[PDB]
Amino acid sequence: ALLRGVFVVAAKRTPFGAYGGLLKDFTATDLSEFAAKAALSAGKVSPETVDSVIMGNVLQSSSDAIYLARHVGLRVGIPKETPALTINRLCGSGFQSIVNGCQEICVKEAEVVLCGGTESMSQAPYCVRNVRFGTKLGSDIKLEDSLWVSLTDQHVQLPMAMTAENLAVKHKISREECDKYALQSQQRWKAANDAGYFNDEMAPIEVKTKKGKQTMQVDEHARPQTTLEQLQKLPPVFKKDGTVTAGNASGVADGAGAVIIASEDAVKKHNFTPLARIVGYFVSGCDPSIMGIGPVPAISGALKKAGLSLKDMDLVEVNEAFAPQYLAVERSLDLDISKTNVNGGAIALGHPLGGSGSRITAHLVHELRRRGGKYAVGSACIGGGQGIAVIIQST
Amino acid sequence: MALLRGVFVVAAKRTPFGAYGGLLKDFTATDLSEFAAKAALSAGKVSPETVDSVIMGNVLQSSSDAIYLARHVGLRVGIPKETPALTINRLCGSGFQSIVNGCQEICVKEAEVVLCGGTESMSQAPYCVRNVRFGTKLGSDIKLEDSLWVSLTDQHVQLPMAMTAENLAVKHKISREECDKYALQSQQRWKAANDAGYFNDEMAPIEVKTGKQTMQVDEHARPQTTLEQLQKLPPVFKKDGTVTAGNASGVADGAGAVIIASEDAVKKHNFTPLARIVGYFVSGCDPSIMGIGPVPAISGALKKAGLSLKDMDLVEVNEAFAPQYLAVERSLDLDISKTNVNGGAIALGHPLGGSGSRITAHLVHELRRRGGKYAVGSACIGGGQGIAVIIQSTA
Repeated sequence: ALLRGVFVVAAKRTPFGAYGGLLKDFTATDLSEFAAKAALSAGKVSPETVDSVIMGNVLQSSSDAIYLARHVGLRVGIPKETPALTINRLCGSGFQSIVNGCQEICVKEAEVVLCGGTESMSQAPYCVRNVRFGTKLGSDIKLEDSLWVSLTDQHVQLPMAMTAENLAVKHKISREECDKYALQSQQRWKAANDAGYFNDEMAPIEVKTKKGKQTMQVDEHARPQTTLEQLQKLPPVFKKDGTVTAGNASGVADGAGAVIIASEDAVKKHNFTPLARIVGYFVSGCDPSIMGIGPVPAISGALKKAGLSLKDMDLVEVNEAFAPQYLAVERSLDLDISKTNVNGGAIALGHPLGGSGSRITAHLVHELRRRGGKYAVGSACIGGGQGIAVIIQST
Repeated sequence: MALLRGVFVVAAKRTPFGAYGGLLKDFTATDLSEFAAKAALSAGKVSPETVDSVIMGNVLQSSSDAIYLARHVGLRVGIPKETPALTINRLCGSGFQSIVNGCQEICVKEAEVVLCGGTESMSQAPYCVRNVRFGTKLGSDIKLEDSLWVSLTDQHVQLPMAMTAENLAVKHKISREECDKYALQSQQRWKAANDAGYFNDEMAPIEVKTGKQTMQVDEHARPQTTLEQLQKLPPVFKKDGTVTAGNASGVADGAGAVIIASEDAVKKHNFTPLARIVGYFVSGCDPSIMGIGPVPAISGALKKAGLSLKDMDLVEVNEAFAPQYLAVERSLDLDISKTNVNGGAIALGHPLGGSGSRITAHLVHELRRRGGKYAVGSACIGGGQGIAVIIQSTA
């Protein structure tokens, strides 16, 4: 039960770029700026009204990274007196920014919070470690790929994909079932995109092509000519006879979102248009070896706190990190597929780590309204063994 | 604006601070945070099973496991896997900010007991190779970019941190001589306090290699410093400037851990409280003079707590640069006999994420040693912010 009412007054997200694709030259700061500017504009929220900036970002991937939230705030015209915070709850960061914004409003340290999520995975650097203070002749120094090493949880020494294979084994999910889920995500993404279901949320970006400047407004990672036959032919990537392939895992990607939230007092004072109310949220830890299950206790705990049941949810979103991971969650919670990831997910449009939770939230806000539904919950598993969920109510 | 629930410090520890390339260089920021957290758990007789949330400040990701930091710390020190873990970045203020986030969580009843730390390994800051994933142009000038060095410039205003301090020196008419005398005083105060045992209760000693020895003294300090030696140093960034290597804080390695608890938790678990958190405040300011952050931060925090500067028995203003500190002292008319009484970052260094945790932990213990009632700790924040936290000693 939130101590004060907290309302979403704007929600936008960039198109998601493929790894090395159309957005590769924009930093995570840049992408976040683009989403935030679009949100301010779409909500007719004056920057002057923003009291706090909170950005989710996981992997620092530019020379200006440590300043990310502050630079976004300043670039979009929010006053210099407004403070700025960057947070990291890995894959859940896009949802977490909103959770921190809710807390600030609820203890009356803010009235209006810009809560975003962003990631540029294309920009993840190579790191040279241990050479500041001399080297030993004959040592084995790496140009370490900061992205690749970050996709292994060194506490349990598992790649994220292997934590998904664990769930495939535990929940009896076959390779065939994973590929069918992947196909459905592609189909759903395609249907939704072509129907306009991403129009209200989309923050188009001007990009360079060999054809000159163009407006990017469609997700680049999506593969709308996918067939089950093609997916069946892909080899498992991490495990012999495993379930996880390049076709049924989420892609590495670039992207951002921005959700602006406000107290009731602020909505009235500034004549904002509330689009949803934040009803509840929950963060839980879980076993790092099966981190993909995070959404199970996170959704359950959030529902419990809000006094709601899964049957009350018109929409559920569970971030598609890996098909077998998602399917495990579907089976554990007995989710109704007709109301879950209805417009595709990260298998189709990618998983920019910090950005996915902002996109999911922004999508739920607009899609819940489009359907005339009452409640939705968005969630993500989190590398290292956490989960997060946020429940919204249409206004 | 009182905290919605009482929040009490039940443990506060911090590691010795290591010099750049010094005694702690092989320990990751995760390692240092683990050490401080383990020392705090022990000092407060807090069972790891009682901790509901782990929040760690860390600024510059400097190890291959960095994105998982808070989660790994929590798991390594025995906190249950169900307890969630967040890493936050408000640059130089991060060590104070972790505590502020913990207060918020307790106040909205999402936690009862929070482990709130701050950590940095600046020795491990990598060199980054950028823009080589997707091909290079023959004749491009690829750098092994020093991630630390580039992070010490705010690219929004294109100023090294030291140049923002020169701006304050010009604005407030602070001479080079006055900066060097402030620096000498910090070295003298550090030395007197260390030898008197005033860092004993806070210190979380670490076993290091030399054979094995116990490190329990700050390594950056230069206790034979003289005004003449300082007078000979050249200004580093500005012709005839005030900032030198001798009167700026040093790059360093270190961490701290503060455990906070609700009143209910203190009573339920029979904790003995060391201080109560009375208030805090975060403010933005002009990035070109970011060092002035503590002025609105302290003023705002005092306002919210219903206190005045005269009520403070101790004030801490992180010593990022002597002229930056002196600009704060002048703007608020601080009493030097109650401000940075036991030295600061000029003497013992500024591990970005760790300084705010050390300051807090130092105030908790030093306030009790003096028999005082209130103290406020603060830091300027690169990019143009300030943070302050006020404590009250508790019987």
